[PDB]
Amino acid sequence: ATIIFAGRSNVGKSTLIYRLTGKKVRRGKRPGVTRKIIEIEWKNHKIIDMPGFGFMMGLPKEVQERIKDEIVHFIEDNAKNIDVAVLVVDGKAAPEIIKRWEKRGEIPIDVEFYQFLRELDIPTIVAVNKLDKIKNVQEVINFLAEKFEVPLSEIDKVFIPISAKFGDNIERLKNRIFEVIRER
Ligand SMILES: Nc1nc2c(ncn2[C@@H]2O[C@H](COP(=O)(O)OP(=O)(O)O)[C@@H](O)[C@H]2O)c(=O)[nH]1
Repeated sequence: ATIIFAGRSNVGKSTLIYRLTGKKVRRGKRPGVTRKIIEIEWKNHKIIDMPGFGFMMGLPKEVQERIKDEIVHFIEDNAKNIDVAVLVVDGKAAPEIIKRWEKRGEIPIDVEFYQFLRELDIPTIVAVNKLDKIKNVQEVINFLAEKFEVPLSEIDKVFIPISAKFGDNIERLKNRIFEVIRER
């Protein structure tokens, strides 16, 4: 199966991919891949990893938009060959970023992207990372579910809190990914 990973920069996506696969990606061995899509062999499956969305110092905002366009085009073009998507979010930061963006009338990246995947009928699991920094995870997940337009009945199927840093619930996230792939 093919699994795409996506998320804003610094949410812990490359760390999560390493916890899941034992393969270090985006650590510099390969320079010039910072703004590119990479493929990872995960036993007999394939992970296609999108460059992180959003701001990164040194990354001009025009290049930021270009990257986002490239990710959109790849996922639109390969949608029929994508079995499941994992959107990695930073559980501590995401709700507060969503609130400040809505205040100024902009659509938060996380919300925009999860809703985009839904328009494409791609089953999506949200890895709510950095659980070790989150004092009320249920509250965070309930907030994100309302902003992402996720039905109450589907919250526990969609939102999986983990700590890629310490390993918390990584096996549960792996089980979910494979369960979604099979159920598909
Ligand atoms: N506290 C905490 N920090 C994390 C976790 N996962 C990743 N990080 C930290 O978040 C930063 C970015 O992680 P990285 O995997 O390089 O992010 P990416 O840009 O989304 O690939 C780092 O300093 C990681 O140590 C986590 O679960 N908990």
